[PDB]
Amino acid sequence: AQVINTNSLSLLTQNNLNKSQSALGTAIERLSSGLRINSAKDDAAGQAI
Amino acid sequence: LTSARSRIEDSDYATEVSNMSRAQILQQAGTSVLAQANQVPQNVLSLL
Amino acid sequence: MASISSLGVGSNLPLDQLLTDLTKNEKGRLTPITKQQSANSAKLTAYGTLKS
Amino acid sequence: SLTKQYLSVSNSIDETVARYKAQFTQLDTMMSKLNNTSSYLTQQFTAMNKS
Repeated sequence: AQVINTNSLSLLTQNNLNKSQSALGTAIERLSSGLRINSAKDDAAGQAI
Repeated sequence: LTSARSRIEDSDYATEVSNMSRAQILQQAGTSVLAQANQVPQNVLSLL
Repeated sequence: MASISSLGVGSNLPLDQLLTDLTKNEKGRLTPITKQQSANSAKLTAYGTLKS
Repeated sequence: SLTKQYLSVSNSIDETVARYKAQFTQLDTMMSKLNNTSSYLTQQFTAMNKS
């Protein structure tokens, strides 16, 4: 009693995958640069200060 | 002023290391589970 | 900041270090400059000696 | 005048060396990001093909 027309379960896994990957990307960027304020996207007030 | 600028801009090594380490585990899991979850409903259902 | 490069497996850190060696090859660029400096310094020293 | 010109040229050269090295550093950080992404993509392909 299931559906071949769609693997909703895999769809569910995928979004979690991308979210984790984005978190990892930001973390590695910060850890490599050595600066956390790498772009205004990070902290508007911080960058201007 | 240099000290203040450093304190604002610089990242915290321990915190960022922790975050990266924790996230990599999520990556490994998610990849494995995605593979397995893709595979199994497929073959069982096809069998029926 | 502490930098901390790599984290992508590749040995980027030492590559950057040896670019700093080629940055020390631009310290080389200075090396012409430093040889010229030493020549001038010796020249001035000789002038002082002759003054004495 | 001459050792002075040396002072000036040394200074300018040093500025340039810092510039080149900095460009290289930022480029390598971009490398780090892309390498990590592609690496996990690769493992995912290998596993899902092993399927």
